[PDB]
Amino acid sequence: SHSVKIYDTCIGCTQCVRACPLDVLEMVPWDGCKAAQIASSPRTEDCVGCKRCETACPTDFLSIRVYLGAETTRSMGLAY
Amino acid sequence: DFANLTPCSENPAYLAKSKNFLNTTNDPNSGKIRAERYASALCGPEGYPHLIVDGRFTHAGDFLIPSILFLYIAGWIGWVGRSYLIEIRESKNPEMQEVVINVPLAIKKMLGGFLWPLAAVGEYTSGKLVMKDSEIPTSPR
Amino acid sequence: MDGLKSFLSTAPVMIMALLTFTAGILIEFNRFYPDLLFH
Amino acid sequence: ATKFPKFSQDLAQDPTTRRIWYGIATAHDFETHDGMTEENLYQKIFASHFGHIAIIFLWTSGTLFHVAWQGNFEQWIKDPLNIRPIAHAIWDPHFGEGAVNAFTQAGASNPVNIAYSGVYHWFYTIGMTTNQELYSGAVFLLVLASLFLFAGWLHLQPKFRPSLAWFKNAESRLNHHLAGLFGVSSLAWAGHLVHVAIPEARGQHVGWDNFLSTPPHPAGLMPFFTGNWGVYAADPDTAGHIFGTSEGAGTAILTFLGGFHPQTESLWLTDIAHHHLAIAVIFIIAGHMYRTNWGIGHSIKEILNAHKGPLTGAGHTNLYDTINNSLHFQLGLALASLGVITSLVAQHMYSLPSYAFIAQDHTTQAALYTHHQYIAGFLMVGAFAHGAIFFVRDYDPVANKDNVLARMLEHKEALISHLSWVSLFLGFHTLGLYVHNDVVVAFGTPEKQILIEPVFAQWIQATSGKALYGFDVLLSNPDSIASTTGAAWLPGWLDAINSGTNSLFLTIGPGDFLVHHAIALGLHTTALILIKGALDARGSKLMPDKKDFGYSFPCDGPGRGGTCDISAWDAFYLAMFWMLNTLGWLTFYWHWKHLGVWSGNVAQFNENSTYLMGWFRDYLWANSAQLINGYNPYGVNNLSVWAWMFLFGHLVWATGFMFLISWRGYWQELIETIVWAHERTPLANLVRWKDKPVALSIVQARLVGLAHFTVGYVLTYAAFLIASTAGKFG
Amino acid sequence: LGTADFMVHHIHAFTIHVTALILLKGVLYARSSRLVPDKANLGFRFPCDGPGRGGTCQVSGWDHVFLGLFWMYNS
Amino acid sequence: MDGSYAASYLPWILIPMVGWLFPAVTMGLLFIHIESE
Amino acid sequence: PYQAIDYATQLSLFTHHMWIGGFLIVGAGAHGAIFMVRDYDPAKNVNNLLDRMLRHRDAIISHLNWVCIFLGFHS
Amino acid sequence: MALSDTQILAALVVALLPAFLAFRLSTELYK
Amino acid sequence: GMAHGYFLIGPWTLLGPLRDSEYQYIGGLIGALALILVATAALSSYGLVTFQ
Amino acid sequence: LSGQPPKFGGSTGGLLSKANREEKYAITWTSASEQVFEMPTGGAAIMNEGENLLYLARKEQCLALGTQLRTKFKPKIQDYKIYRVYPSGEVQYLHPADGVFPEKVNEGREAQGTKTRRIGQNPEPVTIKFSGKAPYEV
Ligand code: CLA
Ligand code: CLA
Ligand code: CLA
Ligand code: CLA
Ligand code: CLA
Ligand SMILES: CC1=C(/C=C/C(C)=C\C=C\C(C)=C\C=C\C=C(C)\C=C\C=C(C)/C=C/C2=C(C)C(=O)CCC2(C)C)C(C)(C)CCC1
Ligand code: SF4
Ligand code: SF4
Ligand code: SF4
Repeated sequence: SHSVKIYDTCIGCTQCVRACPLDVLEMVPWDGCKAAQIASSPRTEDCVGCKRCETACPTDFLSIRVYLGAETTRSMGLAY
Repeated sequence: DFANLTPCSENPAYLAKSKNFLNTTNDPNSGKIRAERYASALCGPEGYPHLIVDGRFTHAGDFLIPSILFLYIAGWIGWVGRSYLIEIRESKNPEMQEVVINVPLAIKKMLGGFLWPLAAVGEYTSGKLVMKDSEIPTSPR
Repeated sequence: MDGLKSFLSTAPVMIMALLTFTAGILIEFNRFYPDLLFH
Repeated sequence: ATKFPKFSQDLAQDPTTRRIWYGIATAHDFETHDGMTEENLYQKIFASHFGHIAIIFLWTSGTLFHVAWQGNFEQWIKDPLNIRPIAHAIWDPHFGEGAVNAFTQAGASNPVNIAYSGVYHWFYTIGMTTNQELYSGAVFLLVLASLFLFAGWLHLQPKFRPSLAWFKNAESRLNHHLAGLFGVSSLAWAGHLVHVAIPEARGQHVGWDNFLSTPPHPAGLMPFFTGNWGVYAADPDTAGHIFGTSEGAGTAILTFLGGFHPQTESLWLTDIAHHHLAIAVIFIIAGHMYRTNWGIGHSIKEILNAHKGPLTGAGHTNLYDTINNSLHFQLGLALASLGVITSLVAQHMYSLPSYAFIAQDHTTQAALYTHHQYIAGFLMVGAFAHGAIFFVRDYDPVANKDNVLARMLEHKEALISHLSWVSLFLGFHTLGLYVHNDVVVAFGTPEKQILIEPVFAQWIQATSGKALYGFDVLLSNPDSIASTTGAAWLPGWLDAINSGTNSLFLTIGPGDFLVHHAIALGLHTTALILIKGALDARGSKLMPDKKDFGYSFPCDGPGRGGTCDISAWDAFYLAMFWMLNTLGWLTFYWHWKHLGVWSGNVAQFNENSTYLMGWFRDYLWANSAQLINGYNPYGVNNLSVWAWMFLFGHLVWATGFMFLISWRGYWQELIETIVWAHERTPLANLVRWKDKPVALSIVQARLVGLAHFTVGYVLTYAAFLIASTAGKFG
Repeated sequence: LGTADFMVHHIHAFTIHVTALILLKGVLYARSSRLVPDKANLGFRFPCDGPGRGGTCQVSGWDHVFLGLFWMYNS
Repeated sequence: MDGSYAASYLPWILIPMVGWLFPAVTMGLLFIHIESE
Repeated sequence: PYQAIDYATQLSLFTHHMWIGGFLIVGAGAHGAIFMVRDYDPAKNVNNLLDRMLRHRDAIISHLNWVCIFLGFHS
Repeated sequence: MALSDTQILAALVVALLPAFLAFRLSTELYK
Repeated sequence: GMAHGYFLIGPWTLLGPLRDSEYQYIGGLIGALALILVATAALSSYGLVTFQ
Repeated sequence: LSGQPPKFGGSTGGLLSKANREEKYAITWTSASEQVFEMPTGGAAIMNEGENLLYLARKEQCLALGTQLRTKFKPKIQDYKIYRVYPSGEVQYLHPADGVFPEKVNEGREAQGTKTRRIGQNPEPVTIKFSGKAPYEV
């Protein structure tokens, strides 16, 4: 299972969740930005690691980070 | 001293081959002019001119005159490309001036590049040639 | 006509203008003064 | 679920075939095993050292055993210039009657392989003359491998497991390796040379049965203990001495003669014995420098902390706490120092051979130079690769604050861009002058070539004594203070440097100038990938958190413009091609220059190496002729295995292009059709895989394609190097 | 036509079939695959879908044309 | 395949043992080891 | 006339028209895949030849994968 | 001159001593 | 096994290295006998792995 | 999980042996009209009027359909439920987890993966060499 970490530089423009193809990410309430929301990763067991969230992140450097960890059936994306 | 080399006027392998030099251009005596010009060089065992680049002024035309002629022109190309790039970055749209050349600004810079060594010395003294290293975008180490 | 001048002032056209002029210098120097290995 | 691999819980529950592949490649990365402590890291490393040492001893024993058993060593020493040395016997049931008759060579009664490692010249020079001595050496090295295999098991036992402070004792290890492993072993080797090798060179059999009875010198050890050391140099071997006999032999055990023995065309064994004894005294003195347990000596931390100036800030502060804590710094220092000296072994054994009649065995000196340069090419790249592993893992910016390591990171943009400058400055011109020389030779005007005499390196040949170039400087000038000092090397050195029948200081021309600049382009650009691999290992502007991802990771995704080959492992991977390309350039230069030197046609190299077509035609096309006719429709010869290996290495090198050009998710989607095909095929779907078939990972086939590239590079050239040299001289 | 003409024609039959294999798989799996099921939204000419699922390097239909050009050169 | 060296019967049996019997045992034992629970 | 004895012309005309034809075949696999990404509408493609080609891609490719391995081993 | 049959066979019996000690080291390093 | 063993001597009988000696059928048998021995070892190692 | 399957002629891209051994994935949505949708396993199928039940091999294939069901139709299907189906009969309901689509912020959702520091404020690997933990873990 990979690790998806969300850092405090989040602006809450929800682009990582919309770029997510595996329903890993969701928006939770937060107080550290103007949009008052931070990305969260409650479902990293379904994380394939394809880093579409990191492409969609507009902040510098990144507010979301995917670290490729142990490979399972779900993370290797196998239909077999 | 180059005892392993010989002058091409006294090199016997050059002398048997300079009489068969091919004409490179439309002049029918191009190879004979090349036979006279290459005779003053230093030739090896098979009569080809071996250039000497160590710094001797006897062989200054081998490397030093090509060095002075290159570094003047290459310093000219580098300076007028640098001076154009500084001039266009103060405009409203500095990006379009590189893909669409401001040609009268380019000719004005290029003709002024004949005094690039006195200009590069002056910009080095003024500090505008070299930027401070703490004022530069830097990698996160 | 003004936009044709901008097309002639594009980076592809002007580098083809410069390299033709540069090759124009070097060919015409090596045609009247060929075979210069040294000075 | 699976117990393989036992050192990684992240890999143990991998359901795919990636578990098997990554279990192999993470096996020796002991730092990242689960539950690994610091002291058990060093203890597993220490026993792995003992296992590796005994594999070296078993490899030398197998070399010694097969020469004694299936070789012609006693037949070879009676005519070393004519008899081909036999490596071992061929036993291949695939051989037809053509290949049996082709490989029944070197006076043997069976198909054999000709030795090109040079061990015959090595064994004959160090006194071995019988197959019984080589057999006794092989059995002893079996016993010596047993004493090191048992010691690794013993030092893994909890009674004899060494503590972490013992592994951190740098002063005790440096004192014992210099005075002992470097010093006593060089003193013992000088002891072997004066007792065994020098008398066996002079026709006197000295063995274990009689070395206590006869002395190496008639004067004994009394001139050693009384300070009259010149007795051991009196009466040397003259120029008419024949190796292995007493005719023309002297009595001196330690001479200082300089150049070469005349018949063997190698160094005098008395010079070799005197060299080893002299460096043994210096190494034993050097192994008394550091403070271990008696107060006197140096503290390495104290030297590094004191060595600081105004231009480097903190200087070498806390480098002792950096090197002694980082195994990758120690490994990268060790691989670089071995990488320098293995190149130095290559550049000195061809120019100063030491083994008898090895300067006439041309295929051996070809194979010896190329092997040591290719090993040194590996050791240099892995030194910088482990320099990058140190920066990813073991580097602390807090403890190394403002020292010489952090200031390399601080100006790393100036380091990489100037290495980028030197590579471009060299490569625009070295390629620029070759392509000029190719075109003007093609256009019928080879006198229009830009040919530069390498005056600066010809001058150094003059300052060592070569008066061929007419420079009167230092040793070429007989009237200088360096020439007139009365050095005893000088009559022997000046004779060897001016004979021209050796490879000591070869005459260099414009072809030699141009290919050293390709070599300089090759060394700088390979370094440029490697320093940039080392200093962008922690991070860069495209990937600041690269140290979080580790050393060897695939990428950072296609976002931020794309991040292919962004890891520091990938700059190891890119520099491997450049190292092979550099080693391709220098070994082509070594082989073609020596092919003209050995054949006498030095004008073949000197007038065709200035342009790349002469490299292509007179070297690659011309010398491959007897290679590719190793087999043909009209039969075979002894170059049939090299012809097959030449085409084998072409196949392995081209197969690596598949893993480097075609990439993963093409093949993963291809396997998914193959997986579907197996699942829906009756009588075959009853057979099911336990590990799911997946494509090789992104890092993996970059390694696998590189391994095919490197194995394909080496087996191609070693076939071409040997068959062109043994087809011409062997 | 002899034995050498038999062998080289089957080489030609082999290398055309691989060039047919790479290009037809690039047409059929242009929209989707078991690896990346939404390649139609990613486009015709995209690099990948990241290092995930083991690595989805060169999954696009452009990259089969990229690999088919080598095999056309080889054929 | 012949041999004038002593113990020429030893490459008669060691070549098909190192060639066949050593990999079929080792890769046999490795296949059980790397695929066991 | 006199083409067949000019061995240069016979070798060059075969080779140039081989290479032109091979390049255009690879472009068929290109614009086949560009159609599938861009212009393939599944609403008007139900149970026709193109929909059914997409419905047995693993049948087509894996047999094409097999015949490439067969031909590569047997040529 | 040449080695004997009993010399080659003795070397193989001696070679069982590194064969057994490498087996002990390999199983110790695996632990 | 009877089906697979029966045709397996065929390739080495007619195309093997012993096909032009007096031991053509012997060398075809030993080729297929040693193939079945690897084949039953491939079965039994599979069954130890797959069903454990 | 009730629902008639969509009218599909069959494909080779669908369920392999993983579906009846490890897990499979079911997507359930309600359609207003009988419409044509592109199957994520290759081919085109027809939505039934009312509830549809489609079993897919991967969670990505269900979400590639759910992305298509939400943006490639003139009435948007924004009620699709995605399940994980096990061979033992137990069904784990996956998407959307709280009944609200995850791009919209919902209360009662707890933050996972948040670290309350920057990505450049991660600790060095030298400080954690033999703890076994990554710089993003501890
Ligand atoms: C006129 C602008 C200019 C100048 C003054 C610089 C200056 C620098 N370059 Mg260069 N460079 C430029 C153009 C320029 N470059 C462009 C266009 C590119 C893309 C090809 C690069 C790519 C580049 C590389 C890859 C490298 C350098 C490096 C360097 C340094 C070494 C000098 C050198 O010859 O490098 C060699 C430069 C080249 C081979 C490229 C030159 C390209 C042309 C010939 C320059 C002029 C083109 C421009 C259109 C002129 C505009 C005219 C104006 C009137 C419109 C120096 C700091 C090196 C470095 O960092 O070392 C410290 C290095 O590694 N540069
Ligand atoms: C005098 C005492 C002594 C000696 C003889 C050594 C010797 C050894 N120790 Mg040790 N050590 C000592 C005490 C000693 N130790 C002390 C007290 C410490 C504790 C602080 C250690 C702690 C220590 C550790 C932690 C380890 C070693 C290791 C080693 C081995 C080095 C690897 C090897 O094969 O070397 C071979 C080296 C040589 C033959 C000489 C150097 C060769 C260089 C590269 C150049 C020679 C060039 C020359 C031309 C070559 C000729 C070749 C010929 C074919 C032509 C070696 C057997 C390592 C090992 O492998 O453990 C088993 C290991 O990691 N030692
Ligand atoms: C023959 C093949 C070859 C060539 C010439 C290049 C060229 C170069 N390599 Mg290398 N490279 C190669 C193979 C090659 N490489 C392969 C097989 C690998 C393994 C993947 C790499 C790996 C690699 C890396 C990893 C690095 C290099 C670097 C570079 C530069 C080295 C400096 C130099 O010599 O520049 C001078 C020479 C050239 C640029 C050669 C080209 C000269 C051309 C012919 C003339 C200019 C043409 C002009 C632009 C107009 C073209 C017109 C045309 C469009 C019609 C340069 C771009 C380094 C780099 O870029 O840093 C500086 C770098 O870091 N290369
Ligand atoms: C590591 C050194 C080494 C190498 C590479 C060779 C290579 C060879 N041996 Mg061997 N041999 C060696 C050691 C070596 N031997 C030792 C020291 C002995 C003396 C006991 C023997 C005894 C021997 C016999 C009697 C025979 C061979 C034969 C041969 C050939 C075929 C292989 C075979 O049947 O092996 C059989 C070998 C053995 C049964 C014993 C060898 C035991 C060694 C020490 C194991 C080495 C393991 C190694 C160091 C670990 C690294 C592995 C790594 C790559 C993963 C081949 C030329 C045959 C031959 O001559 O064919 C014509 C043959 O009949 N060898
Ligand atoms: C000479 C180099 C080479 C070789 C050997 C391969 C091999 C392969 N390519 Mg190819 N390929 C290459 C370069 C090469 N490629 C490069 C340069 C590229 C990058 C653009 C690609 C990209 C690529 C693609 C994109 C495709 C292939 C495919 C394939 C396969 C062709 C079908 C097949 O199985 O044939 C049979 C196998 C061979 C002809 C290989 C030689 C086998 C020998 C004769 C067997 C010898 C017996 C064996 C070694 C005994 C074992 C001994 C034991 C000790 C191990 C095969 C695995 C295609 C594929 O997999 O489709 C099925 C595919 O689609 N290739
Ligand atoms: C009482 C005593 C002293 C007297 C000692 C006397 C009276 C004799 C000493 C003899 C000795 C200590 C001999 C040492 C021999 C060591 C050897 C032989 C080691 C060899 C190691 C290797 C690794 C070689 C491998 C190889 C072999 C096997 C080959 O066959 C060729 C290939 C090669 C690789 C070279 C002294 C005065 C000191 C001081 C006070 C103590
Ligand atoms: S890597 Fe892909 S699946 Fe994982 S969180 Fe990022 S976008 Fe979602
Ligand atoms: S990580 Fe990026 S995409 Fe996700 S909420 Fe923060 S800023 Fe938006
Ligand atoms: S390695 Fe492949 S998947 Fe990863 S970023 Fe590069 S192209 Fe994309």
